[PDB]
Amino acid sequence: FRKSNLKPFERDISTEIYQAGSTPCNGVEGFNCYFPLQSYGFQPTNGVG
Amino acid sequence: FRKSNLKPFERDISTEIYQAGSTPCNGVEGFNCYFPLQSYGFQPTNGVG
Amino acid sequence: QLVESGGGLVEAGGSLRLSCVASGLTFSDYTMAWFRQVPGQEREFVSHIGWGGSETYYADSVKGRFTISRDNAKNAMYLQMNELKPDDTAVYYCAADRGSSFYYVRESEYTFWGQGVTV
Amino acid sequence: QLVESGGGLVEAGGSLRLSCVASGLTFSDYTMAWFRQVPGQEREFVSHIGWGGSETYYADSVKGRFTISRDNAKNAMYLQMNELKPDDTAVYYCAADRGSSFYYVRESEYTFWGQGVTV
Amino acid sequence: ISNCVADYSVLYNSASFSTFKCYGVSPTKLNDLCFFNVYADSFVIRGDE
Repeated sequence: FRKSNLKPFERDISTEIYQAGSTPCNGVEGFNCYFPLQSYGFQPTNGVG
Repeated sequence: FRKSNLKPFERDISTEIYQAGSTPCNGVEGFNCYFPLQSYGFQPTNGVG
Repeated sequence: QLVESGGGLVEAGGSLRLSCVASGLTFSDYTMAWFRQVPGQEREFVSHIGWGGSETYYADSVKGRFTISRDNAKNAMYLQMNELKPDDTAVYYCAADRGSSFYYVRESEYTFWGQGVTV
Repeated sequence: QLVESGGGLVEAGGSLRLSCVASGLTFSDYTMAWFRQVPGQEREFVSHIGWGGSETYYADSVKGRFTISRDNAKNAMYLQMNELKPDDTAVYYCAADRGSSFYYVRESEYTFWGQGVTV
Repeated sequence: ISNCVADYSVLYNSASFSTFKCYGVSPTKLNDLCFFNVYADSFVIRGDE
């Protein structure tokens, strides 16, 4: 989740809580408020892709 | 993964191996060949969203 | 996305007119609302208008005072006040959505939100 | 995406001209290739051309025979044959990509692929 | 990467790369033209992306 597309060669390590709707979150991580840092499901039994 | 956007009120249960590149897969599930049926990471410790 | 106009200091009993203009929405298959902001407290709901204006609701503390209307010829709707009590001086927010909801009082049921009117 | 022309029965020693036209690509910052299809066997590589045509390579079994060229004035490139052995009669596939690859012989390194020429 | 000899032979003999794609420059004519700095951006993603 991010407000705007990243400018080339720009790194964004900020972990602020994303506000998808119209209610500001203020760091609560609840309904319509998400944590952008999604993990990866890396296991040896995955497919090639 | 799907070739074309789904027409409204259409269900596609086909589990054919997706060909993302130019090499036809013929059901091998390897490099540049993916299984479209991705699972969901549903655990009680997830966030609200 | 939702540019709105109107607002200002009032004579505490006169009338005022507020507007909210949609610049990137068809406005013919969308449903809007009016919500109120007060510092130090949560967001409040005031008014709501459906497609065209044939099914409109109002808050229990505002019923009978303010009138809502919409017009597709300019992609905007008009909210007119008639009392302007010295207790309703707050921040005005314009919302919109594709459809109308049964939980139309909930703020989460308005994906689109506009700018703010003068406090 | 990649519409190609040319092909047909040949006199087994004459010359032929093949073309591949890009209809939805800028063609000025893309790199193409030519690949060969034979029934009952894998896909083969034949020719490759870089941006403009100043860095072109050819297969070890085809080197010195066929000539490749490109021209941006029409979003197409030209492949011309000079031998047409009775062993190279196969299916022709036109590829393209944004860049050029070191593993340019690999078929997986060509995201875009065209239609087919007559067998 | 700066102040050193930019040998690319290691990236040539290594045949275990799943992808070596070049933009604007030839995949082989890199040694001829040279610049001030070389930047290496290393990260891990999934094959699908």
